[PDB]
Parts: sequence; structure tokens; C-alpha cells
Amino acid sequence: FDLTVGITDPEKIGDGMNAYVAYKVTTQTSLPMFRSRQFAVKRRFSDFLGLYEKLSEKHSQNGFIVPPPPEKSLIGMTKVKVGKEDSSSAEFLEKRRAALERYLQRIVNHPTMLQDPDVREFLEKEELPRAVGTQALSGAGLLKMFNKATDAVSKMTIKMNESDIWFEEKLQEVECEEQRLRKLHAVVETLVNHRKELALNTALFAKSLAMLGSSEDNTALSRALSQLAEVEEKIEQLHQEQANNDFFLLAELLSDYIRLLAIVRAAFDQRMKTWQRWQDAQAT
Amino acid sequence: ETLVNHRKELALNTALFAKSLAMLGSSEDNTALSRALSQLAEVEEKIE
Amino acid sequence: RKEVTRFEKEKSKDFKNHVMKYLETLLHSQQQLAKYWEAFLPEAKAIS
Amino acid sequence: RKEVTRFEKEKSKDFKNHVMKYLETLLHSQQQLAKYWEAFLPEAKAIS
Repeated sequence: FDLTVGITDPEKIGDGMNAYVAYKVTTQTSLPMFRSRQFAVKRRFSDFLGLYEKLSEKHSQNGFIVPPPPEKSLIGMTKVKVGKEDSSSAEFLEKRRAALERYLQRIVNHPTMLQDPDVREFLEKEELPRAVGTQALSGAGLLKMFNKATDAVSKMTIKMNESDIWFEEKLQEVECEEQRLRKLHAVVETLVNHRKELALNTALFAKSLAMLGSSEDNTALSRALSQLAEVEEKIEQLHQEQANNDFFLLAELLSDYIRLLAIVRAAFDQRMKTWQRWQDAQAT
Repeated sequence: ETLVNHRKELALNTALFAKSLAMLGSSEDNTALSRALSQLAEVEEKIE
Repeated sequence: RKEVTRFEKEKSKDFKNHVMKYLETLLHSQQQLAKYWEAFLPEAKAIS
Repeated sequence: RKEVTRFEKEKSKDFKNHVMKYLETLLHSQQQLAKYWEAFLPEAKAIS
């Protein structure tokens, strides 16, 4: 495919907890809206997720389409229940790279909306914002929580339409789907916890083989120790690498899928708000 | 004997994984995925 | 609704991600597993 | 002390019980495992 990129070098921006890591991002993209076939941008995250939220309010006002999350930081010790940094140190940065690859693919998926060239030049250049990206100003969501009371009394007059008669089957369907995937998410991460004491238990079994194979001269048993401990460690690393990486990736997949579900809930909530805007407009 | 206790919730966890495969393989028409369900559940039970 | 068709296309895509997951699972499981089977049975002719 | 020699002989015997344990372990693991490998790869040529 025409999108050929490369993201390397998790370069830190000093000392702290969950703030900023620079990314060496080399982009060799075709399709000459990309400028010159050879760019290598250095981009720091937790700065263009604010650009993504400008994109969020932008497609709120004009009904456009945004791509998967450019996941930010302030997540290891806050807002997540919980996150670990030694597992993050390169690997959750690779999960950022996966979410960014899905970002790239679906930002190519809206090609006319990809030709909003300001944000494309924002991505393929370096003009990086400063480190003030940790604050709380979600008063817009507070006003949404205020207007939820008007939503709860107007929702029937919303429901008298016909497009939602095409739509609400997907609503109830995705409700039972989100219930059964949040339950399967929890039991999957329970297995991710389970495998760790599995691996420690079988590793200490191999160590106890090495222990109790002492004080004996049945040297075939000694070769059995020396072969069994290492093949146990092969099985250990095998189901260990499967048991983490694909399970927690499918978990991130369903998680930002739930995020996409929540923002499309908010999308037809904005459609609802503009509905009652023209409704009381024509009434008055 | 701690491993003998461990394997029981291992087996229940992976059996409920195969059951959740059978669950979430509904509401979709990608019938290769349906054959994947019908083959994966039983080979998981073989490993179990 | 065109975006709805687009994210059923990514339903196909991430179901395909689980499909290629079990594809590489069967692949690397079979090749690595049976590789040390066929590399450790000829030493287990009679050497433990 | 002759009984001591006798129960080092049963040390050899129950160590041999673990030896025949891993003997049947490698045996049934390899034959059953690789049996459904060679029985489920020809259906996984392209059928899931």
C-alpha cells in the first residue's frame, strides 16, 4: 500500500512520570499529496491529541470523520486502572505505534477529508507545542451532563422519526455486544494475570527438578533435568508471549472500539441537539 | 498440588474462552470465522 | 451510514486481525513446537 | 542395611517411574499432538 512509514527511537524528554517521549517517525509515503517521498518527522505525543480534540470538535460542527486515537500519556499513574511502565518502556509505545498505524490507515480512508491540508502539514512537519498538555477543562462535557436532563424528556420526540427505526437495532445490538465484550475483556485480562503465576509455578518446578536431581547418581536423570528445564522454559516463553501480546492488543482494540462507540453516541447526540434546535426554532 | 489446583481454573478459563468464541461468533456472516469457531473450540478441548 | 459501512469494514478488518492471529498462532506453534519435537526426539532415541 | 540397599533399589524404581512417565509423556504428547496437526493441517489448507 502507498502508506509506507517507519516509527523508531522512543527518545525521552527528561525525568518525570507519564509526560512526553519523542518519536522518530520516517514517512516514505506515495500519493503525491505527501510532498517529496522522503520525510522523517520527530513528533512528541500528548500534544497532537489536543489537535485530535480540535478534530473532534471540528467534526462535531461539520460531521466529518476522524481516525483511531493518537493515544497520549498521563496514563501510567492516572486515569487507568492500572498501567505499568516497565511493560510500557518500548512495548506500549509499540501499542501507540499500532494505534497510530490505524490512525494513518483511516486518515487515508477519508481521502477528501484527508485533503484538509492544514492538519496533514501539521502531521508531516515539526512545529511541536510546549509541555502544558496536562490540564482539565472538560466543561463542555459538563454542559453535556447538564443538557442530559433535557435529553431525557425529549428522547421520545426524537424517537418518532424513521431513520432511528433503521438505527436502533444497531443500538440494542451494540449494547449486548459491549456488555459481553467488557465481560470477555475482564476474563481475558484475568488470564493475563493467571499466566504469570503459571509461568512462575512451572519455572520453580524446573528449579525444583534441578534441586531434587541432586544427591543421586542416575545420570540419565541428570540429562533429563538439563533437557526438561530448558524445554519447560521454551513452553513458558511461548505461551507467555502469546498470552500477553495478542490478548492485551485485542483488549486495546475493543477498548478504543468502545471509545469509538461512545463518540458516535455523542455524534447522534449532537444530531439530537441540532434536531431540537430547529424544532424549537420553527416552534418559536 | 498448587499446580493441580491451578490447572482447574486454567481449564475453566480456556473452556469459557471457547464458549465466548461461540458467543461472539454470532451476529456476523464471515462463515470461515464460523468454521474457525467450530474447529478451535474442539481443539481447545483436546488441549484441555 | 456510509461511515457505518466503513466501520463494518473495520469489523471485517479486526476480525481479520484475529484471523491472522490464529494464522500465525497455528504457524509458529506448529513450526516451533514440532521443530523441537523433531530436534529433540533424535536426541531422545536413548539420551534423556 | 540390606533393606537400605533394597530401598535405594526402589529409589531406582520410582525414579524409573518418573522416567517412564516422561517416556509416555513424550510419546502420547507427540503422537496425539502431531496426529491432530497432520489431521488438521490438510483441512486447514484453506478451510478454517
